[PDB]
Amino acid sequence: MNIAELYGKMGKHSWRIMDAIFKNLWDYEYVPLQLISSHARIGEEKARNILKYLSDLRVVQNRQKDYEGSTFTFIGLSLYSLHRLVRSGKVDAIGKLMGEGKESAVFNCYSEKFGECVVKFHKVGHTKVKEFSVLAIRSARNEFRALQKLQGLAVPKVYAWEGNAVLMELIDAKELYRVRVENPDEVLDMILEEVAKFYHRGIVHGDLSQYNVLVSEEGIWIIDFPQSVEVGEEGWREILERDVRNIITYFSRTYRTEKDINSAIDRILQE
Ligand SMILES: Nc1ncnc2c1ncn2[C@@H]1O[C@H](COP(=O)(O)OP(=O)(O)OP(=O)(O)O)[C@@H](O)[C@H]1O
Ligand SMILES: [Mn+2]
Ligand SMILES: [Mn+2]
Repeated sequence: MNIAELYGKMGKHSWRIMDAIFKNLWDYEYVPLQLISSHARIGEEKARNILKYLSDLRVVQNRQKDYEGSTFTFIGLSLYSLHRLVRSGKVDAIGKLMGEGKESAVFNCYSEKFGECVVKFHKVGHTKVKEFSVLAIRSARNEFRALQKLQGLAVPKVYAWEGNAVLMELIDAKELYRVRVENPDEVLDMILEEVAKFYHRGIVHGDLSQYNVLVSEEGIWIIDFPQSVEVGEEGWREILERDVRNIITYFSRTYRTEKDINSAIDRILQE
């Protein structure tokens, strides 16, 4: 279904059931029916009926293998997170899907307070044994905190975070990947200067690339922070080096810009 239509099918008991799942995600991936029922203050038979219908609408996934338990689907977690944004008065209407990939779905929306914005719903974690709701939620929260810390720099203004959703400014600009520039050396230098300012604020982007820089005749913006780290966190320096190396390499291949990677890293790091 489309997200606005899905929202309109939800009654107050539906939201209560979703609240109950959300508040127990830290303890269980599949929240047991008994806990959903007791938290929602809804009888178990009724609770089960609501969860069946929510599964039919692709909002929850129910499993029975070891016990009767439920969790959100991506659609469901996004819907619930949207509901939190609406209830907090930060969003008035969800609008059209802007784009969706393996990592997120980004929707247009309108806010009386914030104007025409975007809400980005996080699909995946961006995190130990090296071999999903709490991880998508952690991605959203980390992105929100990074954007807060960087306010006043060339990033979107950030407005709210709930669940897997981050509400922020719509940037009218396209990915660098898609835009041929005639002053590539200047554009690269502006990106590197922004990286330096992030670092001064104690933030490393962690996925700097041609897909995460937006450009217009007006300037550049940098987006996409769920994988960001604080300076001091394990591997932060190598992660920063990678950001600098990757963006320089992009410019090297695309424009044959000559920029020394080691010097660029050292300049950033010294002050
Ligand atoms: N504030 C915004 N303004 C305009 N377009 C945006 C904005 N945020 C995201 N987009 C568009 O949506 C696309 C996907 O967003 P983004 O790169 O932030 O996340 P992602 O890589 O899909 O997922 P994740 O959050 O897990 O990294 C962007 O490449 C961009 O084109
Ligand atoms: Mn991205
Ligand atoms: Mn990403």
